[PDB]
Amino acid sequence: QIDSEVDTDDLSNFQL
Amino acid sequence: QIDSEVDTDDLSNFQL
Amino acid sequence: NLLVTKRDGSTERINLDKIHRVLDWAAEGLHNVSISQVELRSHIQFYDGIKTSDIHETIIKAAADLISRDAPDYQYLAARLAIFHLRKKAYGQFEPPALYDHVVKMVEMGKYDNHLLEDYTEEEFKQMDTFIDHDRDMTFSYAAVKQLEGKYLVQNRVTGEIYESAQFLYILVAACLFSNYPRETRLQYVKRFYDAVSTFKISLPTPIMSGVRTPTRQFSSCVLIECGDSLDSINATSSAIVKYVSQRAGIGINAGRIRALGSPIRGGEAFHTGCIPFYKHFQTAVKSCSQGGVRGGAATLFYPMWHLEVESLLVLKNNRGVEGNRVRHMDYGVQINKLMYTRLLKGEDITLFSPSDVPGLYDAFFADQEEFERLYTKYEKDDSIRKQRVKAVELFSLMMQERASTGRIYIQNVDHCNTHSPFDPAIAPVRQSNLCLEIALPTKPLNDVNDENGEIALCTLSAFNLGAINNLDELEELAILAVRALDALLDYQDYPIPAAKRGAMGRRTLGIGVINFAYYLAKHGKRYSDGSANNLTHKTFEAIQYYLLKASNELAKEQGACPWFNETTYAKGILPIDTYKKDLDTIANEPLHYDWEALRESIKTHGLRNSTLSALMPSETSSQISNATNGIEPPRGYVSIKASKDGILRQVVPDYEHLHDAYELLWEMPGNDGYLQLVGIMQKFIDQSISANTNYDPSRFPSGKVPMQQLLKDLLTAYKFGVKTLYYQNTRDG
Amino acid sequence: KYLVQNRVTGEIYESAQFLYILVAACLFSNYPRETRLQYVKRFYDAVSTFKISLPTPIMSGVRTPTRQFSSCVLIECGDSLDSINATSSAIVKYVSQRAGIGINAGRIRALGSPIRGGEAFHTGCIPFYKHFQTAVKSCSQGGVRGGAATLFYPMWHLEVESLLVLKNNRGVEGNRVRHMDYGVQINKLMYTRLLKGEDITLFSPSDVPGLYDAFFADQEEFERLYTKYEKDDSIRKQRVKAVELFSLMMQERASTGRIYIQNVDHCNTHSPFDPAIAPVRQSNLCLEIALPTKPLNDVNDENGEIALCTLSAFNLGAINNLDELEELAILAVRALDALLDYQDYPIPAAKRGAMGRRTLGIGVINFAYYLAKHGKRYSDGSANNLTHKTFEAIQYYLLKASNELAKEQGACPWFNETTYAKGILPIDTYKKDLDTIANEPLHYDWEALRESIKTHGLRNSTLSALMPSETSSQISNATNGIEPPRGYVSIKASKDGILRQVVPDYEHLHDAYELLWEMPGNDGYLQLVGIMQKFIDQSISANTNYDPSRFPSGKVPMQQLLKDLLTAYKFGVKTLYYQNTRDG
Amino acid sequence: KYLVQNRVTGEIYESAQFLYILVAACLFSNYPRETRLQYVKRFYDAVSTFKISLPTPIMSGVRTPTRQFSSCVLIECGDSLDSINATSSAIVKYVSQRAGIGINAGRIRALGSPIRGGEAFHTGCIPFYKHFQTAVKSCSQGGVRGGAATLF
Repeated sequence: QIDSEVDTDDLSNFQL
Repeated sequence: QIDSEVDTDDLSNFQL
Repeated sequence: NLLVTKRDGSTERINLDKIHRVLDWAAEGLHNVSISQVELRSHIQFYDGIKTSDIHETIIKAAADLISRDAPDYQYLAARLAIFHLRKKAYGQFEPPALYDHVVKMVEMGKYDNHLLEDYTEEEFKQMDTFIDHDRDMTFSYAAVKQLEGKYLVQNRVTGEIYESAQFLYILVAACLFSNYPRETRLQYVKRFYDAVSTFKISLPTPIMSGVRTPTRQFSSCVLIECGDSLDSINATSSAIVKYVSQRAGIGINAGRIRALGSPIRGGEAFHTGCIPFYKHFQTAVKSCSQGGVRGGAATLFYPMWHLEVESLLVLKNNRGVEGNRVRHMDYGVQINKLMYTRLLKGEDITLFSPSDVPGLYDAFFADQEEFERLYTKYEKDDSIRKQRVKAVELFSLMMQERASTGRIYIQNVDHCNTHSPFDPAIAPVRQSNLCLEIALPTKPLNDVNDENGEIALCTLSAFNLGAINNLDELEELAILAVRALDALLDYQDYPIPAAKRGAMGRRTLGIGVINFAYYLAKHGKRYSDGSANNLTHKTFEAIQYYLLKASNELAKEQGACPWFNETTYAKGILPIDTYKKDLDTIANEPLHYDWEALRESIKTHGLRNSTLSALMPSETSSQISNATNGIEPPRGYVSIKASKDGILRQVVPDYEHLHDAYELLWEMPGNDGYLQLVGIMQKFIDQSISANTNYDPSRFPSGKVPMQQLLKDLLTAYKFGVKTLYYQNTRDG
Repeated sequence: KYLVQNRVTGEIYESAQFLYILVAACLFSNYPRETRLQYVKRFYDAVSTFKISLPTPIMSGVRTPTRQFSSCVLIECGDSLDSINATSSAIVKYVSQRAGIGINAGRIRALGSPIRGGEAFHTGCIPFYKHFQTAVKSCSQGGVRGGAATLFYPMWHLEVESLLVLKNNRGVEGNRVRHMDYGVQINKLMYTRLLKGEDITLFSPSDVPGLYDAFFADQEEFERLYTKYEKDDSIRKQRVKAVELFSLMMQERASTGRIYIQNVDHCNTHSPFDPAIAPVRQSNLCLEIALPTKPLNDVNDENGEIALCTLSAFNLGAINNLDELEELAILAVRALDALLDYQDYPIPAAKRGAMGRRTLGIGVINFAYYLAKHGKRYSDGSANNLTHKTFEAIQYYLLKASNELAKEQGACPWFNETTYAKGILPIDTYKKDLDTIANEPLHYDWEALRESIKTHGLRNSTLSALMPSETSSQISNATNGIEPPRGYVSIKASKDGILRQVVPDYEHLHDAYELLWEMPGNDGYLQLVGIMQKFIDQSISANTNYDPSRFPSGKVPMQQLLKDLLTAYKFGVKTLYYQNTRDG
Repeated sequence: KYLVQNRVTGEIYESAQFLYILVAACLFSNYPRETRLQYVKRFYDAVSTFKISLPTPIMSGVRTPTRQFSSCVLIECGDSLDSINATSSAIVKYVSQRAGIGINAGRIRALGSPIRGGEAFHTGCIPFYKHFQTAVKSCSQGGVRGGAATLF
């Protein structure tokens, strides 16, 4: 199951 | 271990 | 010596030579199978007085027990022995009777509908019988036959007798579905369809294959019901669920409109107490016809991500809460659009509203994104409106952690379901899905079970067997056949609820998909995980949608567009090739090979018989019959296992012998990216949605724990490639 | 455990060849000087080259100052406190000499039976069963470690439902007797009720005159009395569904591996004993011994009969051809017969049984290896004829040896109680269904033998019994008794490290072996057991095996558990011992 | 537990003064006629006016066809299997008549004591103590309910 570690820095680059 | 499902139909054919 | 109890009660000496001859017959054409090996295993179990049917089960199981990757032709040896047995069980001999004599007998016993004899003459049955090739029974695999015997063939539940064989099933399904065709074309269509199904090119759902030809008219396997924010609609919804689950249909329930816990006294109609007590009520409704109260009856319930109660809803199937905080035997679909995702990426907040406090927000969520954004930001201002704030990272994580831990919290991208859709979102928005997340169709709430103004979506399913077709141009005939067969069934079947009949007669919606994709990729030397299949998939699914649309087009010329064709984007000359997620251009460069503009005009002029045509569903049973890999899914392994009261059923993936290396097993995929791109490429052409899975092997991740970072990145990758829905999350056990 | 040594100091005082020569020397020590040292040499040769195996008590003890060599006893309990006490006392005496015990306790009247005046049988079987268990464990350090017994009762005993679950894990403590195994006694009629889906009527043996006796001795009579008593409503009775009763038994058998079965008709219709004089009404610890017993009314009651058995085995792997069995039979039978006079008897009833019937139980070891080197297997029927050939030769030559010995020294006192005395042979009385699964002809002159037995008698009332072997067969590096090897290498823990033993001639036979778990099912094995039982005087320690991973959802179906049970019966299998369920 | 009655049907057949007079009558029944009925009267008086009490086995049994009245026995065990067996047997016999038992078992030699040849006293007292306990409980429904002993 899960590791609830999340970085916003990484996500914010993504183009929807 | 066990599954206690038994059919008589099948057994009744057997010759002792 | 050794004696044998005959079929009657009579006893005669054993004929070991007869047994050998059946086995030799069954083994003809096969490889790496030992007849004498089967004899050794079965004969040692024989006892003086053994009845004849028990000698049969013994040799069948003996052959079955040697099914393996190294000797996969034991699937066929066992199959044929089982077939032979079933002939004897049904006809008292191996040779089936003449078709006419068989149908006459079955009508007598009340096992076939008498309209078959009404609609066709003896001459015509004689003719149909010349279409039949009973040797096609020889092509089933053992697991296939066990499914025929288990759930397709007409039989007695009580006594255990089987009354038909597979080719009668097939010919008579054709016969029934095409029974109103003009005599000029009728038996042509019957022959062609019988050929298509009996040679495994087209697959049909279990309710159809078990039921069409029998006295029933219940064939509807999944329904879609939308609940309005009122006790009357809640009651209606519940009643409609009860009616449908009693016919063993899967249910998609939209319940996102039910106002949240703590909302103003509407006078009488008590919505103070919130969603969950009503959710429990739909669950008992869904389980109203299930023995345990768990075993059978299945539903997926839908709501928006921004519902005021969402934090409570996301954890409804979590193991330990108080009993009144859980509704565990239903799955959920969380509905998301672009703005919600944007909040996540930007590390911002999501504002939670009760749908009853935000005029127009609900409608906009599905129909109009700019309008949604306007109303959403407007209402986040207004402090007179009851609201609640959560961190998007926190909200998404809660959802993703519940998804992972149960595998059964699902996702619907509601913008994608309406920006890329056969429906005008301002007239007929798609605001939910079904049990398995591949059906995308318009619904309307009921205010009473019999409310003529409600709309329930049903779907009518089939699949092309991509492994059974030599080239993509075969899809033209198969599309004609599939679309016409399904369209006839819509008129043929009954509707337990006026709202369901409205949806079906109005939009005549079909959901035709595929099986054997993995095998198809393997034999073209492609894989799921590396992008090597992208172009072939584009090529394949263009051909599917083109020909489906072409078939439905011709049928509209012949018989008329569906009543509500004017509510489709097709009516306005808009095609799937016009509205797809543009990011798809970056991951495939296959050109369109068909004349879509010729088609565009022909659709604008003549319409479509069917408002939707395509939907990629899972298949378990349909694909075991064909010995096909399930839907679009990669095989978990080379041999699958099923328990049964008759022993372990094994099935080897098709052409394991020559393709073992060409296959890419589910757990061999380094990650989900390649698969999700294939799903996206598929979604370019498909009218509805796809039962898309996500998979994670903990042992590929440091400390065996799946990172949320990755769970979210696959979620976003799905969205970027315009994936409408995500179904099961598989986490490997091991 | 063989070599003479000091338990305390750890010194070993002898080596294997002195052990062997001196066992021979002791056993043949009363032979006339003309033949004595011949017999000594021949026997020494047979044992030192592994052709004949002997039990641990004999190999460790014969030549030492002891006279206790009895490794298993059979005691029958009567329905009275005196016999219960006697039984208990006899158990204590025997377990103190580390003998295994078979207790027949099926005659103890059921819970709730009339006040016999004083002798309190109101409270039933279980409190007495517990008493035999403490008796059995009376000489064991933990109260578990050492001392072993199997207790027997009929399937139709009024208390049977309570008895079947005596070793089940969680009941109240007074509802369990966990450190003894049980043998459930069944006959044809009981099975018929199962097949016909009918009822079994449960009676206390004390309420049904003649029913108990008939169960073992006379089936038509049993049926008459049984159906008669099912009528009579004056008799206390209870009804159970045969499917329910059998399932309860089979589920307990499976879950513990240690609820056993005795087909009491087979034990008497196919037997060296006249069931009207000397019925076989029980078995022993390991279910291979089938011998007459009589209750005691006191430990020293001269009129009781306790059966002991006197064991050995032929090593089928050590013999080049079956005609070697003639000499080996002479040697084995004579060695064992001498020991009967040589050893002591702690209980008058045990001495009576031994001197009266002089019963021997000679079996085999290394069967699996023997099959392997003949290129046969257990599971496919490929061994049926070879087994017929093999076990004919064993019984023939054993009978021949015991015959010669009767000429030389006299038939046993109670020979007149054997079916052999009436000229009846094992080849006359076997289960006929056996004809359908083997067609090997008899190769020996059984009619010549028949006359010679009628004229001169047998020194020994029984000769053959197929026992398990653990220790005997490790010495010879032989596969155990008639059993297929669980694997190619066996492991034992010891204070000296891991002991490994590779199956004989693994090098050349690895493929020829059929390992226990390679058998698709029990059918082939059970047919071999049946073919064996055609010739064997007593019974066989027959196992049934199940690998859960061969069955859907890893659960063994009761359907199959019962079908193997019935297959056993059809092929005339007298008893079934352990049920092995694979762990994994 | 005193008055003569039917266990099964539930009927009571006597009353207390017949119980009392007949216990006297039975116990003094061999007295010379000169003194007999004097003793009977005096004893009947003593028990019926509660001056003397008698145990349950006596009061329920004396006058009935039984001759079992022994309510507690004392048995000593020697250091041998024969005596252990005898002891056990005597316990069984007595607990079947619902007598309480005092067992002296202090002579049984201890765990680890030399091989006496055959008679196996290596394993010690406890396995034998368990055997006396099953003996004591040999006539008890549960295997606990009834049958009582103190071991010394």
